Amino acid sequence: IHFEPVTMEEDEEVLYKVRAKLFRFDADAKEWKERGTGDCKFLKNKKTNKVRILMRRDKTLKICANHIIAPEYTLKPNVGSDRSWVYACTADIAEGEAEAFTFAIRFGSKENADKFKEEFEKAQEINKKA
Amino acid sequence: SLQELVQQFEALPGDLV
Amino acid sequence: GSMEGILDFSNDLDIALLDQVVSTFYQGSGVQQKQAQEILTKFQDNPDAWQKADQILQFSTNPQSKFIALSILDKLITRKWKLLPNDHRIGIRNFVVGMIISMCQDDEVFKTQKNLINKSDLTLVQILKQEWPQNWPEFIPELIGSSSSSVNVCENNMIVLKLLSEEVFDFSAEQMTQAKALHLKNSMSKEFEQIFKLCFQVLEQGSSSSLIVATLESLLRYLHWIPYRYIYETNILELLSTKFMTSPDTRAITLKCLTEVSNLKIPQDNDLIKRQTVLFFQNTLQQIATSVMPVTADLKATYANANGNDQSFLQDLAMFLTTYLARNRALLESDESLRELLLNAHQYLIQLSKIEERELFKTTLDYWHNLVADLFYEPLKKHIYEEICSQLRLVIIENMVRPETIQLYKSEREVLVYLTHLNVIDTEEIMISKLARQIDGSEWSWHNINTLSWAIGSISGTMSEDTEKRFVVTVIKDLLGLCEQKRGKDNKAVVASDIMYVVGQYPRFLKAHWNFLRTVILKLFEFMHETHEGVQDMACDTFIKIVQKCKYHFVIQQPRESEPFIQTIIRDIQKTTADLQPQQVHTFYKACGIIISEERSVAERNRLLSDLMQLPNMAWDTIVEQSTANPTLLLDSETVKIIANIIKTNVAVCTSMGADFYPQLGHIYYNMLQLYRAVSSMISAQVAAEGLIATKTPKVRGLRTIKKEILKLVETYISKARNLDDVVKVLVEPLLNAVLEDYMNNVPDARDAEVLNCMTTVVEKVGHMIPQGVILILQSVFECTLDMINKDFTEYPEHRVEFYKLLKVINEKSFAAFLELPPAAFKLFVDAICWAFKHNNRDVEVNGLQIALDLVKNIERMGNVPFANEFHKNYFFIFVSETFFVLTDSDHKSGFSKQALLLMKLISLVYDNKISVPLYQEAEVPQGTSNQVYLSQYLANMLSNAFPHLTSEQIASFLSALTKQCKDLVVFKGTLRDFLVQIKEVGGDPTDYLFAE
Amino acid sequence: VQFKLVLVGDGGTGKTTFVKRHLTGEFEKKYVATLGVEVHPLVFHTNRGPIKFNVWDTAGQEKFGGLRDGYYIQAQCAIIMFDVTSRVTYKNVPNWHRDLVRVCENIPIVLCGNKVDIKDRKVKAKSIVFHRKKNLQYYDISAKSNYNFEKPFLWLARKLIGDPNLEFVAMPALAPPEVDPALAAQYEHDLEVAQTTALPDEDDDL
Ligand SMILES: Nc1nc2c(ncn2[C@@H]2O[C@H](COP(=O)(O)OP(=O)(O)NP(=O)(O)O)[C@@H](O)[C@H]2O)c(=O)[nH]1
Ligand SMILES: [Mg+2]
Repeated sequence: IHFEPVTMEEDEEVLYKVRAKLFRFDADAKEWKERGTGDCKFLKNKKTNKVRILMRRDKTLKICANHIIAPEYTLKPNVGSDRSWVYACTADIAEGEAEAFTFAIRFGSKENADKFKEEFEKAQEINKKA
Repeated sequence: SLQELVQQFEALPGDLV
Repeated sequence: GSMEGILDFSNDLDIALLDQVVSTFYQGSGVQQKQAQEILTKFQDNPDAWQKADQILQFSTNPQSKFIALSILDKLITRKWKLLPNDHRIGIRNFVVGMIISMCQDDEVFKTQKNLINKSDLTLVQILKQEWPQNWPEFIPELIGSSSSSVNVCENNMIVLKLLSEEVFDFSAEQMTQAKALHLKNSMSKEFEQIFKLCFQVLEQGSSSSLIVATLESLLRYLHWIPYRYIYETNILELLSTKFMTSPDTRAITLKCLTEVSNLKIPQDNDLIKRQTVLFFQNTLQQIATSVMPVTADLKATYANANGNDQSFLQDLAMFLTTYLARNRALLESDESLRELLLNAHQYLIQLSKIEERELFKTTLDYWHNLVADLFYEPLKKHIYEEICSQLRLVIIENMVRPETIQLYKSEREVLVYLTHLNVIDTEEIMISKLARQIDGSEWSWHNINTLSWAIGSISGTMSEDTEKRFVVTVIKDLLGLCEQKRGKDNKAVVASDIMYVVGQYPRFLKAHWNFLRTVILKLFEFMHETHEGVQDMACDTFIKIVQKCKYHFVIQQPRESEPFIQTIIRDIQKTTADLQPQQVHTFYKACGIIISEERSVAERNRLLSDLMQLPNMAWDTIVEQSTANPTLLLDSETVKIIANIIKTNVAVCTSMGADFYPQLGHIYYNMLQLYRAVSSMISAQVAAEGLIATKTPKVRGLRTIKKEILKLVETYISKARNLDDVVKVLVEPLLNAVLEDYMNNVPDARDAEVLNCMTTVVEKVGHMIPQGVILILQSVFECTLDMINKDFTEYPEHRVEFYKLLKVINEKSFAAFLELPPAAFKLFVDAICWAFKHNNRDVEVNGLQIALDLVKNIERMGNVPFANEFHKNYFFIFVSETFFVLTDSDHKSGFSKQALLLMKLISLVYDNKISVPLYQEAEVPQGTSNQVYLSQYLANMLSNAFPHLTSEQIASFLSALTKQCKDLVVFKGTLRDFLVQIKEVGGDPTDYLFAE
Repeated sequence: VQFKLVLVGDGGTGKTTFVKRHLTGEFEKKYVATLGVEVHPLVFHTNRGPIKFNVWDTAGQEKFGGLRDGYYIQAQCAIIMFDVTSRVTYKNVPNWHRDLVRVCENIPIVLCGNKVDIKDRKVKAKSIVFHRKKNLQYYDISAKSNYNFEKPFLWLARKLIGDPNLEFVAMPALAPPEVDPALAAQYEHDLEVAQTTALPDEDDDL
């Protein structure tokens, strides 16, 4: 007898993932301002093979960074850190419409920062090949 | 059962396998 | 500038323009809202706005605007009521009373504008505080009379009485003078007989619940102060505990009332009071079992569902049960007919204790502590609660939190220890059962095995040693089996950590079974090579935890061993720690230092120390030779890091060995201070070559770390040293030469605040032995540090705190150092103390006031000598007026008590004739005038200019009382508080300062 | 679908810093006292959809109080803030609560003890009991370390929506654009300053 019983990230691959602290430079006040702390991910779209940075804040999971790892971006060190990278971004859409930012990203150790730059450059080659 | 205990405690794998 | 029309008082107030601004502020958004906000603040703060308040209340259609109008009116009643012509006072009263009457008539308004009506009620209560009953004797009689005419008026009168009771009894302490509070309290006490009749009649006869609830809400306030006879010599308990517990409208407030009833002051030897106390508890639990939920109900699930007000009700039920049972449960323990009631009340608490809600659990846990403690000491009680305590054991065990929360764990442990003593057999059975269900997988999870391990570990020391042995063995065997059962590093890591946590909690067991203790330690060493996240930290933390409690068994030669185990540890130390991070190596060395300190044979202790420090001393000797050869080698990040880790290792071992560390300190001391100078030069050179930004670079930050760890090492030893002669003769001279000038001659951004901290410790322990050294410390750090911190309250926060800690200890231990200061520098010392008064930073404020106090004491101890006489002439009235300034400015309320104490000391000096010279200039007042007369004259002028709205009579009475009371700190503080109230208004009563007779 | 939230408490307790942290992720170290009130929309993404809080960040210093309890009219939830390093700020919690519930007689309220990141805690856990009889939710929080910084809004969200299982979820992450010399020299300039300005809090773990 039959008895009847009672994020827009799905199409992507995770190349790299590291916990970091993201800063944005406020040129008016000439000071850095935190933008978020959490997992920074390199996500490769399976339909386009191009990679982006997606970073979310812990707990609230709100996006504090979303932009392509452009081949033209360049990671420069910060004067007061051996575990951070500074670079300008021309179109980040974490706060709505695209906008330009001077970002700084800090990690737990120099090696994680060096590894980040390693992956950051691998990802650039991928966005180059397409 | 004291010697049993140290015996079994020694078998606790330091490499977790 | 369009909405800014209302700010122009030349023209009549355009109500319509007001309602636009108000609407734009509350319902608008963005810039228009922000601009409306500024306009409303400016309009509200106009000292004439109250005059245009009568217009708004009559002709405005916007309830928000009328609310704002009453706020403007409230500011006026509170602060300038007595300054007005008597005409306005009567007028304001009239159209507030009338406005409330009219709103209560329109049932449409009475229900739609509860906010506006409550605000008007509160405004009426402010008038009462000014005018009642001396200028309004008929208020209460006319209130009771008007109540009978309209249900809406009667209900609102209950709101007025509620607010009045709150303003007089609950929130008067700091808002009125003592005399005015007592006046209003007595006034309400007189006329409460008739207030209560009205309240009791409504509760017995009334039908509309809105009026019932409002009457019960006022009753809640009355119970805070009314005599107990109004509750026990009437039928009101019967109504609360039966009638009003049935309807959910009145249930919440009734339950809160009965909670306060359980706190009333009652005879305690009358047997009919005890019956009535039993009776209303019996009725309340009955209504709950029949109208709300039975004692079997799952309150955990009810609370989680969060339907309606269930959560607040279960919270209030927990408060009611715990409050009543903490005070009255004895009334239920002897009568056999009250046993079911006693255990049902506690069974409700059991069910309440299962709710997932941290703060609610803490409330019930506090009661359980109250209970099990009483069952531990009180004869013939524990058998009553056998089944309750059995359930409680499982509840505590299943909700055990992580020990590292810290406060909640200690509370849980305390209750569970008591419960273990009460029935150790039942506790053992529960824990083994819980563990069996972890093994069979029916309750297995990382969270559940951790919770159980914490619970098992929390009861160590409660069982007999023989029972504990058998229990511990069973637990470890089972846990070991659970680990073998599981697969994967993650699972095996959780169980391994829990195994090690438990063993660390049973040192009595470890101390009696060396073979086992050895196996544990050696197994921890194996875990120190495992890289899985958390393992190494767990291994090191368990190592030092076991050592702290079993150290004696590592220093002795255990039977069947060739050497004390400490020697074995030091041998393989390189291999043991090879895979650990630096911070973990330091913990390991610190643990060894704990053991070595147990060796009291000096020659052997020093040898163990030498062997332990072998690796860091060899690394040290090497880089000391390399450093001196090529100073640029210190620019190598790796060399700087090696150096810092060597010093940190010495700090770690010194932290646990204290005085015993001296021989190792002597091995490195002189080369360490040379290193300090060398890195100091490099820091200075980098700042010269790259600017202040260099202080942010990793290079320089690494160099300053070396300096800071050297200072920390020296501070650590001196703070614990036993031979102070050696500290003085060997350590201090080189230390001061190495650090003081470097600090003085670096730019502010390169000065290490740790230098001040290190110096504070030197002065603390050997200050009395190096007076010339203390002088050298002040010269090198006083003026240059003061100039860093006397421009604002923000910059250099670390230097700020250490600066005043250092001055404090010098003022205590070597006051002579300040007597040698030139007069210009001693003036800066005084300026610095007063500067500390003005900080809101508690660290600075508290020390500034203590320095001032100790400084006055130091001067007083000197007697009638020139320096003391000159000090009072120069700085007495500076300290009096600076203390008065922060006392009265409303921005330093956190320091009232210490400000009051300092002020009382200053005043007491004059009225004890401790100041031998006149504090005045002989041309300022006639000769022979006492300092008493002059002090009172100076203060009167000071307060008259600082608070010109006070009458001379107020000032004169305040000072006469403050002076007479300078030997009674509690009364003295009351008079200051009364003064702080009076300066906030106009026309304060000068007789208030006679409150203390 | 927006709720008015009033945020009250003594001056210096961290109300504005707490809100700023939620609005931009920034941690402001300066104490710039709020004047009257500052309204800030704040949106969270939940499994029940987005919820908007209109946060009325009010002033705690009396001389900057503005409309005082006039800011509370028609509020639907509230947060009372104090500073666990300042006993006086906890002493004043009953005063803030009094003035709040006289206007808002039945709203969910969270009591927050801020600044638990500081070692020298002055208001001990066991002293904090005021919330029990007043049926407030209590949380230890730190705007500096983000300890429990989301709990006040999650709890209020659940109370306002009537769903105890409501959860914060990850907002959707749209694909970013794959994007001039006319602006080059202006970025290389702004980037030169950014490199030579040290990142704050370099001793922090992360
Ligand atoms: N250590 C620490 N400091 C904090 C924390 N939160 C805020 N602060 C600091 O406390 C000070 C006051 O911050 P603020 O937000 O302006 O307080 P406020 O309650 O808004 N003051 P007001 O009522 O006058 O507007 C600031 O310096 C801030 O950096 C915290 O969580 N931890
Ligand atoms: Mg603010």
